[PDB]
Amino acid sequence: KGGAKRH
Amino acid sequence: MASMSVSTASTEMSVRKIAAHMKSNPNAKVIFMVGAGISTSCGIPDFRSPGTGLYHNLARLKLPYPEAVFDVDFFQSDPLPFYTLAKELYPGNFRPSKFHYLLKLFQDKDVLKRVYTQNFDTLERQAGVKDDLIIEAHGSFAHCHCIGCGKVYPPQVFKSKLAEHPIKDFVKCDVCGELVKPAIVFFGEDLPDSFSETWLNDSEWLREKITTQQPLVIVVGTSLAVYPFASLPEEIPRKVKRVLCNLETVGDFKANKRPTDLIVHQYSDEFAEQLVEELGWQEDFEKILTA
Ligand SMILES: NC(=O)c1ccc[n+]([C@@H]2CC(COP(=O)(O)OP(=O)(O)OC[C@H]3O[C@@H](n4cnc5c(N)ncnc54)[C@H](O)[C@@H]3O)[C@@H](O)[C@H]2O)c1
Ligand SMILES: [Zn+2]
Repeated sequence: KGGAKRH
Repeated sequence: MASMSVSTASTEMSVRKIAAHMKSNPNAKVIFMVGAGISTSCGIPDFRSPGTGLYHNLARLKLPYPEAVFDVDFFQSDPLPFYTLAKELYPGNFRPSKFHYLLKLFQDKDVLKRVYTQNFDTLERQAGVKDDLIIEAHGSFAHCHCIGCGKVYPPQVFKSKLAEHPIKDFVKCDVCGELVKPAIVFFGEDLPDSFSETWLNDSEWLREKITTQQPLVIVVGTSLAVYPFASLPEEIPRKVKRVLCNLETVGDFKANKRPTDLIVHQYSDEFAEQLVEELGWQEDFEKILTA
């Protein structure tokens, strides 16, 4: 999926 | 709605390369990947900027730092900073930019494959972009759910709270008791499943067009610093032309630049006006503007 919303 | 060029340099010639690629491939379509840059001309206050009324109301409320307002553990401890942000940002309080209306023109000409957006304005939709062509990668206010059981709630129940003086007595779920929030993707949550699923179909579409006509992906008004969105431009096929319309060179276009990459340093609204002129679509644009 790409992972969680982050910097 | 009036714009000007960012500097003395003209970008009309770069922009003319873009129009030249669409005149050569006339049933080809474009994928756009956009962020907060495209909504700046609409007057949407940035919650990170001192100097906005929002920033100072959030600081008064003890928000420790701006992005805590999008942090699930903070919201659970204290939902008021989030509710105050919502009251100021809620759709319907701004109008779409000339860039937003460019997307709707590209749809009317059937040259829009999809827009991927990091913004939770929904100005693409308000401007009349179809549901099937939009991916709101960070969610929106248009759905709401219990953070504890997932029970569904109409968006109007959260809305009605924001019209109260002062804001108190936050929405709570009638099955589990936890807070109900908008379907905005907060830091630390996953994106909606349609994000990955549609990029999967569109990645496959991009590869298959290079072996037949040729597609274009244009990234606009984003710093490409928030993941996983910002992994997209690196995943564009090697042989699919990439354009960046951004005040600065960022992301994969500064790290790992490609011979066919086209960089246009220009305000998104000015980009829109130059493109529409270099396309010949002045007339249908003008008419969309005055409705
Ligand atoms: N409308 C909104 O939903 C909204 C508003 C304010 C902040 N955000 C945050 C923004 C965000 C995603 O980062 P992102 O999109 O990359 O924001 P960003 O604020 O980090 O970067 C925007 C980028 O666009 C550039 N820019 C600013 N104005 C213009 C213009 N007129 N024309 C062309 N380029 C311009 C600028 O150089 C900058 O790199 C999230 O974490 C949000 O929380 C969203
Ligand atoms: Zn519940």
